[PDB]
Amino acid sequence: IVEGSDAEIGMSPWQVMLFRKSPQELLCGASLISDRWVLTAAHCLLYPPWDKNFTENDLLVRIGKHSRTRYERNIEKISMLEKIYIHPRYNWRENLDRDIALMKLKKPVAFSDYIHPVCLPDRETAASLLQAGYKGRVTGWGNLKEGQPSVLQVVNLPIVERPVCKDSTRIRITDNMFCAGYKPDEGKRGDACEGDSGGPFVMKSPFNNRWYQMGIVSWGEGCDRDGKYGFYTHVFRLKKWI
Amino acid sequence: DCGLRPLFEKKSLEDKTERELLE
Amino acid sequence: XPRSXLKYEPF
Repeated sequence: IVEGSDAEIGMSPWQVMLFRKSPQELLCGASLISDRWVLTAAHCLLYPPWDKNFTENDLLVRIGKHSRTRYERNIEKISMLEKIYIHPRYNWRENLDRDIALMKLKKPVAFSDYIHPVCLPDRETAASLLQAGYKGRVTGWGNLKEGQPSVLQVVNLPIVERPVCKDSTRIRITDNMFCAGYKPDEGKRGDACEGDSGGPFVMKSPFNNRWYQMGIVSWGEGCDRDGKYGFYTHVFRLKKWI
Repeated sequence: DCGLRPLFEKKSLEDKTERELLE
Repeated sequence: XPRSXLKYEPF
């Protein structure tokens, strides 16, 4: 992640890697919203314009994930999908709207100190927080600058005034997409970059001091420019579909 | 049990940056 | 959209 710091053992038992078999590689990131379910970015799985499309077959998934390279032996978990679920009003054509998808693990993952779920909002929770200025941590082993960490990368970002988020871009945004990251003036940087994608936007609830997945890494044209913020997915509006 | 980090919350740790989250 | 911009693949 642009302008970030290295993660800690246990600090996000909810992160999984989107690692195809061959070119045996890492394509994205995901979250454990179950004992046997996983959700993530949409494009991250079906992007025509840059010919892509996968299947359970294609890829295999991985958990317990501190090191980005290694073989997390007896602390790392892994299984391959049993079926992918894209979301029917997806706009890879338009702006990468309802950038979401879920993957029913062919097999169930039993938890531990490294693999532990996340919960999803309620208009309530999704209301206290989802507010200008209130920050969120976004993780992943993406692109250190606009080369790749050896370990996990954690940033913190404040929401942004819905308007200001509009004239950051030039792409037409929907009440479904939410934009994070500090300002030009603010004097401080951060951003989740290449491969940060499909990553969680976990926010902490002061009420029940629970960890609440507020978003999903969708886009941004860049990697920490004095003038734009990244854009993520409303884990919520879409809380219906999920 | 979800949202409950077994190496922090689950038994009182608070990660180096969480508290920056808090304000 | 994803990677990227400022409709070309990676890099």
